[PDB]
Amino acid sequence: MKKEVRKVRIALASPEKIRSWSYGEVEKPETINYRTLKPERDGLFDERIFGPIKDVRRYRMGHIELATPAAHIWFVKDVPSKIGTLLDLSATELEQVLYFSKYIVLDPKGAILNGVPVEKRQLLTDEEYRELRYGKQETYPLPPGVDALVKDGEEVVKGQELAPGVVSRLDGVALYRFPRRVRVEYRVQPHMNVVVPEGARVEAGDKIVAAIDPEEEVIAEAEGVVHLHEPASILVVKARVYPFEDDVEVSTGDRVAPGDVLADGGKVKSDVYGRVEVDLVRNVVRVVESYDIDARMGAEAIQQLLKELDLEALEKELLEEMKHPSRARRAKARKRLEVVRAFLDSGNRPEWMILEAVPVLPPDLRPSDLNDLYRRLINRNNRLKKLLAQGAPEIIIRNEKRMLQEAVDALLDNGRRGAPVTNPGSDRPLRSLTDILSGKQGRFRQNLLGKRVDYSGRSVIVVGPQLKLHQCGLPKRMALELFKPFLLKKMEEKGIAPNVKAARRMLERQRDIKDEVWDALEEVIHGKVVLLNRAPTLHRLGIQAFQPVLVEGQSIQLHPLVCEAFNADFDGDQMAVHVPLSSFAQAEARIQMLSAHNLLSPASGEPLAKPSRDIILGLYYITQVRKEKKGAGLEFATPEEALAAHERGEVALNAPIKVAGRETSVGRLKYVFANPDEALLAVAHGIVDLQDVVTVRYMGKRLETSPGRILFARIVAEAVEDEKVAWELIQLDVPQEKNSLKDLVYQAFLRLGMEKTARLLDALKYYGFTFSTTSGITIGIDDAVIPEEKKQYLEEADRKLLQIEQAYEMGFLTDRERYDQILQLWTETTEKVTQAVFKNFEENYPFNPLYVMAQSGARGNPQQIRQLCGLRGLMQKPSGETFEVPVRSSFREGLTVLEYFISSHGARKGGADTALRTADSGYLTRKLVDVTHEIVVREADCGTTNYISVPLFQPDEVTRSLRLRKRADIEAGLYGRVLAREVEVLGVRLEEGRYLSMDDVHLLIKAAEAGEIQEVPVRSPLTCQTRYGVCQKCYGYDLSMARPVSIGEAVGIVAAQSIGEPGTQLTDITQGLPRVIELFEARRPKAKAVISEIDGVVRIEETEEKLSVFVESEGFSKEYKLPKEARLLVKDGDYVEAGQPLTRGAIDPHQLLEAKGPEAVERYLVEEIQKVYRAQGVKLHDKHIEIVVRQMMKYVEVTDPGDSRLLEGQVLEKWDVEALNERLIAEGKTPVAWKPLLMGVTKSALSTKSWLSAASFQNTTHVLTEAAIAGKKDELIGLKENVILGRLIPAGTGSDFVRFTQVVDQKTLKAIEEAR
DNA sequence: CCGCCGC
RNA sequence: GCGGCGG
Ligand SMILES: [Mg+2]
Ligand SMILES: [Zn+2]
Repeated sequence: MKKEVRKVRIALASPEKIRSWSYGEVEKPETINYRTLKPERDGLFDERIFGPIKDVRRYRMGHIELATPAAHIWFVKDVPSKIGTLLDLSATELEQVLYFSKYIVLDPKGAILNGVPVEKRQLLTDEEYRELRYGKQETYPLPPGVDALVKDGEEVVKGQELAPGVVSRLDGVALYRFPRRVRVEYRVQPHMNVVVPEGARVEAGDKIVAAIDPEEEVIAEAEGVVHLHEPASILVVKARVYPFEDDVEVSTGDRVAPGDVLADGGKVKSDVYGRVEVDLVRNVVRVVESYDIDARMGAEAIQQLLKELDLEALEKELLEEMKHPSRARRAKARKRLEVVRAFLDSGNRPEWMILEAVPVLPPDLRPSDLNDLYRRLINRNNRLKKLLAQGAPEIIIRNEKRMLQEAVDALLDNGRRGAPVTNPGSDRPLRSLTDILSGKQGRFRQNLLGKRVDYSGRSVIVVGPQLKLHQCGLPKRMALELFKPFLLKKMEEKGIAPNVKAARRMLERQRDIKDEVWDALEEVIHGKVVLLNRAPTLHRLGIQAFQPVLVEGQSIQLHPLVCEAFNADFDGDQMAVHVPLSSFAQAEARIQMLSAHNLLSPASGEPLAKPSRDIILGLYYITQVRKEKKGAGLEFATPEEALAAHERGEVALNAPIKVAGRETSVGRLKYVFANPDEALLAVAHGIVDLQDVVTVRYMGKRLETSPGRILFARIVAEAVEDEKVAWELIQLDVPQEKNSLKDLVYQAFLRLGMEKTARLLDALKYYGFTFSTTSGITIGIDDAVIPEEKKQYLEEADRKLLQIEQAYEMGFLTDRERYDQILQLWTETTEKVTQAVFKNFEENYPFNPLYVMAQSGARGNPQQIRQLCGLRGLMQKPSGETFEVPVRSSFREGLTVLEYFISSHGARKGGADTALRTADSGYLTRKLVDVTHEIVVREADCGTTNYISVPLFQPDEVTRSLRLRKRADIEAGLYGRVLAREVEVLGVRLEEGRYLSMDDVHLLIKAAEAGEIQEVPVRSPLTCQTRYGVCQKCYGYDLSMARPVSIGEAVGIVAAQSIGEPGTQLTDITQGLPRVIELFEARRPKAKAVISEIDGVVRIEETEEKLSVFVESEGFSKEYKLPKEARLLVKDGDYVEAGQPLTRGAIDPHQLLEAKGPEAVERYLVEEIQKVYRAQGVKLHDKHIEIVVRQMMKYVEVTDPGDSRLLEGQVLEKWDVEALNERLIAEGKTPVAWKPLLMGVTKSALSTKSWLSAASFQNTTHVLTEAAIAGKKDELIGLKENVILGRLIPAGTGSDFVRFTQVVDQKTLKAIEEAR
């Protein structure tokens, strides 16, 4: 029935749906009422609209029905106005003009021009809209007793002086009201009225003007004409004049258009649209330029526009505009077409971009900030409803819509336009909905950045020698609290307590609880495990799971071998501990997370459970053999009187129990041990020391090895029961060094299994330690022995220094030469003394404490040893130039005053370096994670076989000469890989797909030595077909384990980690972290080296303030300008492939991508990256640098369209889907030509397809804005995005591959058949 | 990087 | 957010 949430979708909200999720409508602004905490009704906190205040309430919504529309600030103020782009109004300036309603908008038709044709959609000032839209008859009053220079309705021109002090502003028709005077070529009082029109012809019998007094009223005479001159005032009308001779039309006030009849039948017709004024004072019909029109205001004006905009229409319109016009206008349309598409495409239409119904967030979600703003809206939205039914005066209506539109923006996003402040008290912007979603600590960034855990604890860690990697020492007292609930129950299970509350009080104040509470706890923890965490959590091993074994005190006992995993020593470091609550959590915790199960490092296939100093120390001292004094003749190799004599000479004081006597030193002649045990007992009785050379009969051979060695054999053969397989993997021919053991571990892992190895580790751990204590090794000032030759070599070098001095005091050597030669003097002299001290220990004190420590993988480093016994000699000055004088002393002897001071400089520079390099906070582990945090393993052997050939030989360093890449590096590229195609090499058939093990990579190397293979066909992430993910055959052998990678493993992570941790130690040409940042980030490095874009041969032109390297061949040469200060190493003559270093130093990815191609950029990056870690000791598998780098080119540009336009940057694979189904399923081969794009790691992240993820880093506004328009459906895949859901991650156990697995019992299975 | 201690 | 220490 109910279904797992697999897809999430963001779409626009229909006002109908707003009512849909809605429960009641908040109708009033009453926050809190004192009388009863009980909510005051129908404001915000009412319970019907949201729900019951007592014991699903904070899950319902209410809506406020806005009077006149307002809009979403999110869709209007985002950089690219989603509405401004779509509608085509000024994208950023025009909107604001009418969004609040101050300015006007236009509709169906205007035929008249203010000066230009009618504006289909534009807006004009109210004065001008009123002037011609509704017409504009404009008056011009006149001073009393003043005559005019224009008649009744005489045509007037704009700017003319109607009188001395008055002038007109418009052309059209100038109306005159009254004749205070009239001229008559052959004065009218208030009650007088002119019967005669404009300059009308007159006759004698014709009354002109009349009034009340029939007596003395204007009476015509002999041919008079009319010229009226004294108008009280003149009102000008924006109208045309149409004189008529006979009749007229409908009436004065009606509307007319061009053509419509005015008078005299169909003779005098109108020419413009306008109102009618049938004036008979001039016997003419003026049609004022005033026809109706329509237009609305503010959020309302766009609401209309949006509703009519027929996407389809503009879609087609843009289609034409797009591919036909020059790049200047086509580009604008293109960006405009996507939006249009998005809407139509997804369906959910754009008209909703307007707010008419503001959805109210639930009452329990917000217990204050947002409420103050909600009240504002409510108020104005309400004050407005009232201001509409009471009386609607315009100026107020608008002024109100404004404020309203402002408020609606507040609750959504404050600041975009001014900032709202709670009245006097704090000039602080009230946190609006947007502010609550973005920012460093917002809500989208909340689900990811982290938080504190229940069932946690932390304490100081202490070493627990006896403890096995399996377990961990945890303080009972801590466990008590940690496992409190689990304990309570078990308490009732056992009579200790009657109920839970009782068990609790029982632990509330009581001091011990003795054995019984303890018996219970220790019982509850039985097989459960907890996790442990170390300070900076760098790699997956930063947290391991252990079985807790309760202990006394405060500290937490940790296993020694895991001390390497978590960078953790015992000088006070503290670790945190957690508890897996779910039986599922517990499972994974102890299965795939326990310590003993994660032996190998995800970084390199090398072990991480490597025995450390102490263990090694012990193990070595016990396997070493001794050599003494050869008093004489060592020939028993043949004489029998040599067995007897040399054996009695031994009984004497002449021949030692360990003499250089080829076949056998008397030491072997004397003691011959049958059974293996036989040997050790003799030891235990004092006959033989462990380190003595004796003879011993083993399974099938008479072996000449010491007790110690043999004992070691047993220990291992005991750790793992298969005794034969034991000696098959150990070498008792040399003392056990950190490496001989390293390799033993690794071998054991591959050979006997995981857990069995764990057993051996503990084994070694135990013995190593014991033997360590009894061996009797300690340091004493005399233990640091100074070589007798030191006094020699220093003297030899000293005199030698005088020669160099006398040589300059003569003038032979330059000031510089002097210096360089002296350094050389010491640089060699010091190295001389180095091997000397060691030579003295090797020959005279084989068992020197200081020495033995160093040799054995235990502790100490050759370079250090030298600072004790030999001498630390060259310490550099402040800047960098090393000192001229060396530090002649050793630490054994008193390091002198100055020598110390001088040495100081270096120690300080090193400290500074460790600072800024440490605090970088695994910055790279951060960015790496950002671009690989979505990579996971879900598959079925991806079918696409496009492989990467791993090179077995390295080019030039000394010059052109093919070499065999170092053992290390070759491993790095081939270990745990899967062969793309089969390859017969030295007699063996290495099938296809086979995952080449270490041995198999040794083979290939040994073969390259002979000369049978130069490259290697192998599967890799760099060429995986699975869009989002990588499959089994492509990733490879590496796992925490050694067998092939299990599908469902968070490789993205794992790779990011393995690359980040190391970054902590990477502090002309420039490198280190910066080279790593420069490399992951496609950039133009300091020392750029001009790559050759054309592949031909080379030729130069010497000197001349500039040199020039020219790649020329068929007909053209790509000119390369190499500054007079550049270092070029390709010479006048031979060939140069595309993207080959023409200059010396670093290279620029972009260029190299263009010239050579992608398969080269990738391989460049990978290797150029490794280059730094390699030189820093770090050994990480190429796999990981690959996974990352691949993502750096998962996007490509478009040059030949089919669906979307060609200026886009979209996911590479998403195009392999389009092209595949455009040629395959649906015909019409519209090839989608693209261009591979090398985006930077950071930008790859930035623009990562899923919106959820974007909402996290960049800007939450833009991200959601765009994802809004195109109803985006976030296909839930990737750790980040799915983290927010709070759902099980798509990786790990969440792996779609196994998240669904069923367990049954043959009893219930046949039982389902019983149901059938 | 995480943990604490204090205006 | 400022200062001090620890890994
Ligand atoms: Mg430490
Ligand atoms: Zn693949």
